[PDB]
Amino acid sequence: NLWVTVYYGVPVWKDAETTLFCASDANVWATHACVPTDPNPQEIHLENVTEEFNMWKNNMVEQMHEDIISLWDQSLKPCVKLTPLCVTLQCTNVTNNITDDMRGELKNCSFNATTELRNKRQKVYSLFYRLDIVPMVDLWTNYRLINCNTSAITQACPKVSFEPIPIHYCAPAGFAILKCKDKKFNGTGPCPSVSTVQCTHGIKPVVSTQLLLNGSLAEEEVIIRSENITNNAKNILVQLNTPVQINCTRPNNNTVKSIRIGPGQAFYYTGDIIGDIRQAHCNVSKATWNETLGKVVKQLRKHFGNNTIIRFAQSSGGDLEVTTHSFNCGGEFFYCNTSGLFNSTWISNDSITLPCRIKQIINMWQRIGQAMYAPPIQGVIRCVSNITGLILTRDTTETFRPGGGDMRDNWRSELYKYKVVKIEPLGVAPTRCKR
Amino acid sequence: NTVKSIRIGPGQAFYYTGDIIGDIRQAHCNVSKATWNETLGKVVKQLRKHFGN
Amino acid sequence: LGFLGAAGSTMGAASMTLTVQARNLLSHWGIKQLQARVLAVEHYLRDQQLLGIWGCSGKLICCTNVPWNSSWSNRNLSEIWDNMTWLQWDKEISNYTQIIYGLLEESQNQQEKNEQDLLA
Amino acid sequence: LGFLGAAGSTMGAASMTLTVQARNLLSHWGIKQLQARVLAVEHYLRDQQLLGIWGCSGKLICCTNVPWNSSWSNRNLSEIWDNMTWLQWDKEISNYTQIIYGLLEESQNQQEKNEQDLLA
Amino acid sequence: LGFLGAAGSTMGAASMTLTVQARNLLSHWGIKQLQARVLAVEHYLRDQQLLGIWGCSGKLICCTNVPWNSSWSNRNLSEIWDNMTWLQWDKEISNYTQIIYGLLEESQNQQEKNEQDLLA
Ligand SMILES: *[C@@H]1O[C@H](CO)[C@@H](O[C@@H]2O[C@H](CO)[C@@H](O[C@@H]3O[C@H](CO)[C@@H](O)[C@H](O[C@H]4O[C@H](CO)[C@@H](O)[C@H](O)[C@@H]4O)[C@@H]3O)[C@H](O)[C@H]2NC(C)=O)[C@H](O)[C@H]1NC(C)=O
Ligand SMILES: *[C@@H]1O[C@H](CO)[C@@H](O[C@@H]2O[C@H](CO)[C@@H](O[C@@H]3O[C@H](CO)[C@@H](O)[C@H](O)[C@@H]3O)[C@H](O)[C@H]2NC(C)=O)[C@H](O)[C@H]1NC(C)=O
Ligand SMILES: *[C@@H]1O[C@H](CO[C@@H]2O[C@@H](C)[C@@H](O)[C@@H](O)[C@@H]2O)[C@@H](O[C@@H]2O[C@H](CO)[C@@H](O)[C@H](O)[C@H]2NC(C)=O)[C@H](O)[C@H]1NC(C)=O
Ligand SMILES: *[C@@H]1O[C@H](CO[C@@H]2O[C@@H](C)[C@@H](O)[C@@H](O)[C@@H]2O)[C@@H](O[C@@H]2O[C@H](CO)[C@@H](O)[C@H](O)[C@H]2NC(C)=O)[C@H](O)[C@H]1NC(C)=O
Ligand SMILES: *[C@@H]1O[C@H](CO[C@@H]2O[C@@H](C)[C@@H](O)[C@@H](O)[C@@H]2O)[C@@H](O[C@@H]2O[C@H](CO)[C@@H](O)[C@H](O)[C@H]2NC(C)=O)[C@H](O)[C@H]1NC(C)=O
Ligand SMILES: *[C@@H]1O[C@H](CO)[C@@H](O[C@@H]2O[C@H](CO)[C@@H](O)[C@H](O)[C@H]2NC(C)=O)[C@H](O)[C@H]1NC(C)=O
Ligand SMILES: *[C@@H]1O[C@H](CO)[C@@H](O[C@@H]2O[C@H](CO)[C@@H](O)[C@H](O)[C@H]2NC(C)=O)[C@H](O)[C@H]1NC(C)=O
Ligand SMILES: *[C@@H]1O[C@H](CO[C@@H]2O[C@@H](C)[C@@H](O)[C@@H](O)[C@@H]2O)[C@@H](O)[C@H](O)[C@H]1NC(C)=O
Ligand SMILES: *[C@@H]1O[C@H](CO[C@@H]2O[C@@H](C)[C@@H](O)[C@@H](O)[C@@H]2O)[C@@H](O)[C@H](O)[C@H]1NC(C)=O
Ligand SMILES: *[C@@H]1O[C@H](CO[C@@H]2O[C@@H](C)[C@@H](O)[C@@H](O)[C@@H]2O)[C@@H](O)[C@H](O)[C@H]1NC(C)=O
Ligand SMILES: *[C@@H]1O[C@H](CO)[C@@H](O)[C@H](O)[C@H]1NC(C)=O
Ligand SMILES: *[C@@H]1O[C@H](CO)[C@@H](O)[C@H](O)[C@H]1NC(C)=O
Ligand SMILES: *[C@@H]1O[C@H](CO)[C@@H](O)[C@H](O)[C@H]1NC(C)=O
Ligand SMILES: *[C@@H]1O[C@H](CO)[C@@H](O)[C@H](O)[C@H]1NC(C)=O
Ligand SMILES: *[C@@H]1O[C@H](CO)[C@@H](O)[C@H](O)[C@H]1NC(C)=O
Ligand SMILES: *[C@@H]1O[C@H](CO)[C@@H](O)[C@H](O)[C@H]1NC(C)=O
Ligand SMILES: *[C@@H]1O[C@H](CO)[C@@H](O)[C@H](O)[C@H]1NC(C)=O
Ligand SMILES: *[C@@H]1O[C@H](CO)[C@@H](O)[C@H](O)[C@H]1NC(C)=O
Ligand SMILES: *[C@@H]1O[C@H](CO)[C@@H](O)[C@H](O)[C@H]1NC(C)=O
Ligand SMILES: *[C@@H]1O[C@H](CO)[C@@H](O)[C@H](O)[C@H]1NC(C)=O
Ligand SMILES: *[C@@H]1O[C@H](CO)[C@@H](O)[C@H](O)[C@H]1NC(C)=O
Ligand SMILES: *[C@@H]1O[C@H](CO)[C@@H](O)[C@H](O)[C@H]1NC(C)=O
Ligand SMILES: *[C@@H]1O[C@H](CO)[C@@H](O)[C@H](O)[C@H]1NC(C)=O
Ligand SMILES: *[C@@H]1O[C@H](CO)[C@@H](O)[C@H](O)[C@H]1NC(C)=O
Ligand SMILES: *[C@@H]1O[C@H](CO)[C@@H](O)[C@H](O)[C@H]1NC(C)=O
Ligand SMILES: *[C@@H]1O[C@H](CO)[C@@H](O)[C@H](O)[C@H]1NC(C)=O
Ligand SMILES: *[C@@H]1O[C@H](CO)[C@@H](O)[C@H](O)[C@H]1NC(C)=O
Ligand SMILES: *[C@@H]1O[C@H](CO)[C@@H](O)[C@H](O)[C@H]1NC(C)=O
Ligand SMILES: *[C@@H]1O[C@H](CO)[C@@H](O)[C@H](O)[C@H]1NC(C)=O
Ligand SMILES: *[C@@H]1O[C@H](CO)[C@@H](O)[C@H](O)[C@H]1NC(C)=O
Ligand SMILES: *[C@@H]1O[C@H](CO)[C@@H](O)[C@H](O)[C@H]1NC(C)=O
Ligand SMILES: *[C@@H]1O[C@H](CO)[C@@H](O)[C@H](O)[C@H]1NC(C)=O
Repeated sequence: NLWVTVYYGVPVWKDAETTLFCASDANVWATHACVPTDPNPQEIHLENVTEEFNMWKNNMVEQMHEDIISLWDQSLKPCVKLTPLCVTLQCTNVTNNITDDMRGELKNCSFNATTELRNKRQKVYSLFYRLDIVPMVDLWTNYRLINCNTSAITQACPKVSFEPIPIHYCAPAGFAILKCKDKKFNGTGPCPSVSTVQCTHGIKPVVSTQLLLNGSLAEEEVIIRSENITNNAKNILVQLNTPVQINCTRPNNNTVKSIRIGPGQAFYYTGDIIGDIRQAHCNVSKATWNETLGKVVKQLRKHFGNNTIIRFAQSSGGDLEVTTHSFNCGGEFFYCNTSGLFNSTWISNDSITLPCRIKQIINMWQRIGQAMYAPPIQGVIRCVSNITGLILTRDTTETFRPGGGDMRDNWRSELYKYKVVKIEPLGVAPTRCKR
Repeated sequence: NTVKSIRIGPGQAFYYTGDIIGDIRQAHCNVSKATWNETLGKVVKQLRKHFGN
Repeated sequence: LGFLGAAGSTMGAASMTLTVQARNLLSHWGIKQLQARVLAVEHYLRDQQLLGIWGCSGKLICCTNVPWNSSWSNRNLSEIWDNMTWLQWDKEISNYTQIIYGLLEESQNQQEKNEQDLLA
Repeated sequence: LGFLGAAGSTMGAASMTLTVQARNLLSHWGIKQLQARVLAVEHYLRDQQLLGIWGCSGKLICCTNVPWNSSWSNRNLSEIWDNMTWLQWDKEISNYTQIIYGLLEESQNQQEKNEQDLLA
Repeated sequence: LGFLGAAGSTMGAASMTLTVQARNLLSHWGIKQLQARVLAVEHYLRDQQLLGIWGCSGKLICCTNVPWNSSWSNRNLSEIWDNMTWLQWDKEISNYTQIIYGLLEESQNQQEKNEQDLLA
C-alpha cells in the first residue's frame, strides 16, 4: 500500500506578484538606489518546461513605472525652485536672421529677477521659446511663464544628466523570473521554451511617445502585439526586426549664461544665439522607412483582411505632448512632427525631414501638480537614435495612426518576455515506504 | 454660506467665506429634554454608590 | 544541473536535486527591499515549522505513517514517478492538500504521545 | 479548541493542543510594521535555538535526563497534571526556571560528547 | 568562560564551549539598525540550513561519513587537537573548505535515498 512521503526542495512554482528590486552595472542619475549587479548571473534552460505568459497583466510593468517616476522626482529635491521668477516678462521679437519656419518661435524677454539680497532686484534679458510663455490681460508685450498659474517650476540640477542608464530587475530569494525565448512569441499564451533567470537584462528607461527608441529588436520578423487586435480602443505595439536610424539636431549655437536668484541659488537661461536661427529637425532615411512599413503591413494583413487596404495617417488630435514624437536629445526636449512618416496607403540617398519644436518647461509624466525647467544647453546638439518599434492605434480600409501617450506601453515592449513566479518547494507524493 | 476662492500663489488656492445668503443666525445643538433628565437620573443613581447614598 | 533545471523532468529524476532548490530559498527608498527580505525569511520559516510539526525536521525526504487514500490520485507508481513532472503532479492533487497536511499533523501528535509513554 | 482555547484547562489536557499554539507564532509611517515582523522572527528563533541546545530540536514534547529536584516543586504527578493549568504552573515555578535551563544545557553537552566516543 | 574566551585555547578544549558562542549569534535614523537585525537573522538561517543539508540538524557536534583525504591536512590528532587553536586551524584548511562542504552534501543525499529503500 502506498504511504505519503514529504519532499522538500521540489522544483514547483506558482504565479506570483511580489516586490522586485533594481540593480545596475558599476553626473548621478537613476543610481545609488540600485544594488551593483553580478557579472553573467545565470540562465538555466529548463529544457522540458512549457509555461503561459501574459503581457499586459504583468505587474513588473507597474513596478518599473513606479520606480522611474519616483527616482525622477527624487532627483529634483535638492534643485533650485524657480518660483521667484513668476513675474511679468516684457517680450519682443528676436533681432537676428530668422528663417520663415522660426518666425514667432522665439521671443526676447526682459524680467526683474531676485538677487542674493532680499531687498534687491536685477534686470535680466533672456530668450524663451514661445511654447513656454503665455500673453496676458490684453497687454501687447506682457507675458508670464506658462506654469505659474499652476504648479511651481523646479529647475533641473545642471550636474544631472538624463542619460537612460539601463536598470536590471532582480528577484528576491524564494522567487524566480521566467524568460520566454520563443522568437515568435506575441506576448500571450503558452511559450514552449522557458528559461530561468536571476535578474532581467538591463532595460534602458528611455522616455518617448510614438516611436520607441533604443529598445530590443525582434529576432526574425516584425511582431505585432496587442491585448485584443480587433478592439480599436487598444494600442498596438509593433516591434521591428531591423532598426531605423534617426538623426536629430538643434542647429543653433546657444550661449548660456547664469545668475544668482538667491543664496547660492543659480538660474540658467539662454543668453543669445550665435549665427542664424533655424528650426530643429530629424532625418529618417526614406527607403529604409518605406521598407519598414511594408513589413508592418504584411503582418497587419494576417489579423485584418488579406485583400485589404492599410492606411497610415497622422494623429487626429490631442496636445503637443501626444501628437508629436517626444524625446530627450542630449538633455533637450524635442516634440517632432511625424506626419512625414505616416502619410501613405498600402493596397493589396533621399530623406524625410521632420520639423521639431523645443520646450524648456515640461511635465514628463502625465501629471498636473509638477513642472520642471530644463536648463538650456550651450552649443549645438546632435544625437543619433535607433527606432526599434512603433506605437499604433486603429480607427473596408483599416487606418492606423501613431499613439503612445501612456508610458507603460514603452516598458511593456521590453518586459513582455518576463514572468515572476514564487517557488513552492514543499509537496507530497505516494511512495511505497512507511516509518 | 457662499464660498469663494483666490489664488495666492503658483497653484496655491485659498478658500474663504464670500458672503451669507439669508439671515445670519447662531449655530446650535438640540438635546431632548426628558431624555437628558433620565440620563442624568441614571448617572446620579450610580454616583451614589461611590458617594454617600 | 542548476536551479529548477529539473522542473521539466520526471518526479523520479527531479527528486535528486532537492538540495539545489533548497539552497535558493535564502539569499522611503530601501523599505520595499527590507520587506522583500523579511518575507523571504518568513516563508522559509513557515515551511520549516511545518516540517517540524509533521516530524520531518532536518530532512529533505520524509516518510510518514499516513496512507494514500486512492480518492486523492488513483494513479500507479510507474505513472506518478516515471511519466509525470512535479508541476503536473502538484496541479493534479492541489485540491486535496489541506487534507493531507491535516492528516500528517494528526499522525505526528499520536506518535509523540506514544513515544513518551514507551520511554516511561 | 483554537488558539489558547486550552488555557483554562488542566495541563494534562492542554498538552494535546501544542500544535495549535505553535502554528500561531509566525505571521516613518509603516516602519513599525517591519519592526514588528522582525521581532516576531527573532523570538521564534531564540526558542528554536534553545531547543537545539537542549537536544529537543524538531519536537513539541521532549523528555530529558535531568531529574526533578523536589525543591523546585514537591507536588505529586496528579496535583500538577490534572488539577493545575499551565498558567498556574508557570507562576509556581517561575523563580526556579533559569536553573532548569542551565541543567538542561549541561545535560546535552554531556550527552553529545559521550555519543561521539561511542561512535569510535 | 565567556564568549570567545576559548578562542586562544586548543581545539580539544575549545570544543567544550560551543554553546557559549552559539548563544551570541541571535540578539533615516533607525533603519540601519533594522537592517542589521535582518542580516543577523539571514546569516543564522544560512548556517542552520547548511547543517540541515548535511544531516547535522539540531546538534553542535556532527559526525559524518566523509573521510579526511590527507591532502587537505596531513597532521596527526595529537597535533590538531592538542596544539593548534581553532583560528590557526581555520587558516590552515581555509582553501579546501568548499570541497569538504560539497562532499558532505553528497554524502547526506546518498544516505537519505539509501534509508528510503530500507524502510520499503
Ligand atoms: C540612443 O543611444 C545613443 C548611443 O548611446 C545615444 O547617443 C549618445 O548620447 C550621449 C548624450 O547626449 C552622448 O554623450 C556626449 O557626447 C559628447 C561628444 O561631444 C560629449 O561632449 C558629452 O560630454 C559633455 O556633456 C555631459 C553631459 O552629461 C557631461 O557629463 C560631460 O562632462 C561633458 O560636459 C557626452 O559625453 C553620446 O556621445 C551619444 N552617442 C553617440 C554614439 O552618438 C542616444 O541619445 C540614445 N537615444 C535616446 C532617445 O535615449
Ligand atoms: C535680446 O535682447 C538682449 C538685450 O537687448 C540682447 O542682448 C544685448 O545685445 C547687444 C547687441 O549684441 C549687446 O550690445 C553689445 O554689448 C557688448 C558689451 O556687452 C559690446 O561689446 C558690443 O559691441 C555691443 O555694444 C548688449 O550688451 C546685450 N545685452 C546683454 C544683456 O547681453 C540680445 O542680443 C537680444 N537677442 C536677440 C538676438 O534678439
Ligand atoms: C478516502 O476518501 C473517501 C472519499 O472521501 C471523499 O473524498 C476525500 C478526498 C475527502 O474530500 C473526503 O472528505 C470525501 O468524503 C472516504 O469516504 C468518506 O469519508 C468521509 C470521512 O472523511 C465520510 O464522511 C464519508 O461518509 C465517506 N464516504 C464517501 C464516499 O464520501 C474514505 O473514508 C477516505 N478514507 C480514508 C483513509 O480516510
Ligand atoms: C536540590 O535543591 C536543594 C535546595 O537548593 C536550593 O534551592 C534550589 C532551587 C537552588 O536555588 C539551590 O541553589 C538552593 O540552594 C539543594 O540543596 C542545597 O544545594 C546547594 C547548591 O548545591 C548547596 O550549596 C546546599 O548546601 C544544599 N543544601 C542541602 C540541604 O543539601 C540540592 O543540592 C539540590 N539538588 C540538586 C539535584 O541539585
Ligand atoms: C585526494 O586528493 C587527491 C589530490 O587532491 C587534490 O588537491 C588537493 C590539494 C585538494 O584540493 C583535493 O581536494 C584535490 O582533489 C585526489 O587525487 C586527484 O583527484 C582528482 C579528483 O578529485 C583527480 O582529478 C586527479 O586526477 C587526482 N590526482 C591527483 C592530481 O592527485 C584524490 O582522488 C583525493 N582522494 C579522495 C579520497 O578524495
Ligand atoms: C538633415 O537633412 C538636411 C537635408 O538633406 C541636411 O541639410 C543639408 O546640410 C548640408 C551640410 O551643412 C548643406 O550643404 C545643404 O545645403 C543642406 N540642405 C538643404 C536643403 O538645406 C541636414 O544637414 C541633415 N541633418 C541633421 C539631422 O543634422
Ligand atoms: C504636422 O504638419 C502638418 C502639415 O504637413 C499639419 O497638418 C495640417 O493640419 C491643419 C490643422 O491644424 C489642417 O487644416 C491641414 O489640412 C493639415 N495639412 C495636411 C497636409 O494634412 C499637422 O497638424 C502637424 N502636426 C503636428 C503634431 O504638428
Ligand atoms: C500502471 O498503469 C499502466 C496503464 O494501465 C491502464 O491505463 C491507466 C491510465 C489506468 O486507466 C489503468 O487502470 C489501466 O489499466 C499499466 O500498464 C502498468 O502495468 C501499471 N503498473 C502498476 C504497478 O499497476
Ligand atoms: C498528592 O498529594 C496530595 C496532598 O498534597 C500535599 O501537599 C502538596 C502541596 C504537595 O506537597 C504534595 O506532595 C503533598 O502530598 C494528596 O491529597 C493526594 O492524594 C496525593 N496524590 C497522589 C497521586 O499521591
Ligand atoms: C604527530 O606528528 C608530530 C610531527 O611528526 C610528523 O609530522 C606530522 C605533520 C605528521 O605527518 C606525522 O605523521 C609525522 O610523524 C610527531 O612529533 C608526533 O610524534 C606525532 N604524534 C603521533 C601521535 O603520531
Ligand atoms: C540679416 O539679414 C539681412 C537681410 O534681410 C542681411 O542683409 C544681413 O547681412 C543679415 N545679418 C547677418 C548677421 O547675417
Ligand atoms: C512679432 O511676431 C508676431 C507673431 O507672434 C507678428 O505678428 C509680428 O508682426 C512680429 N513683429 C515684428 C517686428 O517682427
Ligand atoms: C492657466 O491659463 C491658461 C490660459 O490659456 C488656461 O488654459 C489654464 O487652464 C490655466 N491653468 C490653471 C491651473 O488655472
Ligand atoms: C543601432 O543598430 C546597430 C546595428 O548594427 C547597432 O550596432 C547600434 O549599436 C544600434 N544603436 C543603438 C543606439 O542601439
Ligand atoms: C497572439 O497569439 C494567440 C495564440 O493563442 C492568438 O489567439 C492571438 O490572437 C494572437 N494575438 C496577436 C495580436 O497576434
Ligand atoms: C475583443 O473585442 C471585441 C469587440 O467587439 C469583444 O466582443 C471581445 O469580447 C474582446 N475580447 C477580449 C479577449 O477582450
Ligand atoms: C546619420 O549620420 C551618419 C554619420 O555619423 C550618416 O552616415 C547617416 O547616413 C545619417 N543618418 C541619417 C538617417 O541621415
Ligand atoms: C494571404 O496572402 C499571402 C500572400 O501575400 C498568402 O501566402 C496567404 O496564404 C494568404 N492567406 C489567406 C488566408 O488567403
Ligand atoms: C501626403 O502626401 C501628399 C502627396 O501628394 C501631399 O500633398 C500631402 O500634403 C501629404 N500630407 C501630409 C500630412 O504630409
Ligand atoms: C559657437 O560660437 C563660438 C564663438 O566663440 C565658437 O567658439 C564655438 O565653437 C561655436 N560652437 C558651435 C557648435 O558652433
Ligand atoms: C433630530 O431630527 C430627527 C428628524 O427625523 C427628529 O426625529 C429628532 O427628534 C431630532 N432630535 C432632536 C434631539 O431634536
Ligand atoms: C428630572 O427628574 C426629577 C426627579 O426628582 C424630577 O423632579 C424633575 O421634574 C425631572 N425633570 C424633567 C424635565 O423631567
Ligand atoms: C441606597 O438606597 C437604595 C434604595 O433604597 C438601596 O437599595 C441600597 O441598598 C442603598 N445602599 C446603601 C449603601 O445604603
Ligand atoms: C524531455 O523529454 C524527452 C522525451 O520526449 C526525454 O528524452 C528527455 O530526457 C527530457 N528532458 C529532460 C531534461 O528531462
Ligand atoms: C509519458 O509517456 C508517454 C508514453 O507514450 C510519452 O509519450 C510522454 O512523452 C511521457 N511524458 C513524460 C513527461 O515523460
Ligand atoms: C478542484 O476543484 C475545482 C473547483 O472549481 C475544480 O475545477 C478542479 O478541477 C478540481 N481539481 C481536482 C479534480 O483536483
Ligand atoms: C472548566 O471546569 C469544568 C469543571 O471542572 C470542566 O468540566 C471544563 O471542561 C473546564 N473548561 C476547560 C476549558 O477545561
Ligand atoms: C486536587 O488537589 C486536591 C488537594 O490535594 C485533592 O484533594 C483533589 O483530589 C485533587 N483533584 C484532582 C482531580 O486531582
Ligand atoms: C520568587 O522570588 C520573589 C522574591 O524573593 C518572591 O517574592 C516570590 O514569592 C518567589 N516566587 C516563588 C515562585 O517562589
Ligand atoms: C594559554 O597558554 C598557557 C601555556 O603557555 C596555558 O597554561 C593556558 O591554560 C592557556 N590559556 C588558554 C585560555 O588557553
Ligand atoms: C606542541 O607544541 C610544542 C611547542 O612547539 C611542542 O613541544 C610539542 O611537541 C607539540 N605537540 C604536538 C605533538 O603537537
Ligand atoms: C591557498 O590559496 C592561495 C591562493 O592560491 C595560496 O597563496 C595559498 O598558498 C593556499 N594555501 C594553502 C593552504 O594551500
